[PDB]
Amino acid sequence: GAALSQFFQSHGEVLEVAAGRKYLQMNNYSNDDDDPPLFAKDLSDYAKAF
Amino acid sequence: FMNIQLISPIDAPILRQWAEIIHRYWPNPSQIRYGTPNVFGSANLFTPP
Repeated sequence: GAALSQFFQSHGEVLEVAAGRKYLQMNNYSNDDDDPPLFAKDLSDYAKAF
Repeated sequence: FMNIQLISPIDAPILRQWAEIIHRYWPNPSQIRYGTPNVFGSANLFTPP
């Protein structure tokens, strides 16, 4: 019954939850050609796993 | 409301207390004798007369 919609919310036997940030970007990341790709998993929200 | 334990006391303490006070201290029904059924009879239908 705790109301906190920043992380999860229930729709009735189906919980949704905002996953995020498998990777984290540093300051010296500059999209160089030998930089490791992060697969858009450093943004605020890339998916919503239900 | 019909089962008190469903209301979580960590979320709704005042409301849990309100449900609990309703379930404890609500006034109980009772019954009282009147008239006389020996010679007047009675028009009671769903109660003993």
